[PDB]
Amino acid sequence: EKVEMYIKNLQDDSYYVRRAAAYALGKIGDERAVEPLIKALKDEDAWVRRAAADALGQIGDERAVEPLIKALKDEDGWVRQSAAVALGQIGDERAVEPLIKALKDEDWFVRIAAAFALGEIGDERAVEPLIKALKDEDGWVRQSAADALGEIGGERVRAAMEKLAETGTGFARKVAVNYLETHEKVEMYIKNLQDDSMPVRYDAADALGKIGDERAVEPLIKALKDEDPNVRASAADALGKIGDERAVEPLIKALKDEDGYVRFSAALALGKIGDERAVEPLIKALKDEDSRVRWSAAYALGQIGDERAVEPLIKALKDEDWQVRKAAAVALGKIGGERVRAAMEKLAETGTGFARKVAVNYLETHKS
Ligand code: NA
Repeated sequence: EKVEMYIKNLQDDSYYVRRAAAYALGKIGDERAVEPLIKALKDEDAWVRRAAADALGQIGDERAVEPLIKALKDEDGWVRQSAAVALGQIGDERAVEPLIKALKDEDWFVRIAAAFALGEIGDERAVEPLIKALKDEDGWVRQSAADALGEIGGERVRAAMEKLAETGTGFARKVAVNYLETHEKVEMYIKNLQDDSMPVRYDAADALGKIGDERAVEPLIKALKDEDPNVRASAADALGKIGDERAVEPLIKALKDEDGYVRFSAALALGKIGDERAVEPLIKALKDEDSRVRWSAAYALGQIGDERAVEPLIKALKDEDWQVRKAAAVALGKIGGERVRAAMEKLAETGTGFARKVAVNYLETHKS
């Protein structure tokens, strides 16, 4: 209930309250705040855009990716840097080619952020550009590419480190020689899913989801029954990104978890998967104790597009929570059947307040 003031305060005329919203959404915000924070990225204030990138990466939702890739071409250097670090933290491979370009950014601190990003994604296409980055004019940029080659650490790395220790000059040489003096991936993380330490399990689920390999499905389904709810919810998100339809049934079981964040993550995942069998259980999740879960239920039913949620969403237009209503209105928009039209005209004439207001609007939008 702190979140919704900030979400609304994201479109406020004042540029001082936009900043405090974005700032706070960086600390508190969750998946509900990405579509708004994605819009915040188009602001006039560079502080609002920056803080919005900062938060999108902290939230870590894949929808922020094509937007943050455009924010990499922002006029403000510190907004470019935020966009780079955020793509870093989301771990989506589509950022790699444009993060490589940012590796030659006019500003030193942007190059550092691009190097770090490329390190954290661990895609191998960055190894050569990263190796070329060791000869950058700025020592700190060179140092950041060193650390990013370390993070990736493939055989492509060791290959380039050998060639450099054999042949290179200056810092690049120093780095390669030290590399030698001190010294596939999916399978390591699947094993880490079964680790005793909780952070190792969590990070494993995080990792497998970003990687997106279908190997990880059956082990992540198992992590849905994890001791710890943070791990439980990470494995659900990861299953959502992977998109493998084998998680559908065990995800429907996560819709009845003790933890609200696991339930929330399970529903968002089922909408991404888009399988019809989530419709019934998601409909029953629009009546949840938790206003986040009720939101995710509407959103996912939006993604799925099945007409059996029309009236449960109409009902959801009168939810106590503001943005659950907003989500249900969006969802009826996506579905958009001949059914939805007829429901909306009834609601135009007989509705009250918010539900009436969006029933009127829907009808205005769908005319030509
Ligand atoms: Na900022």
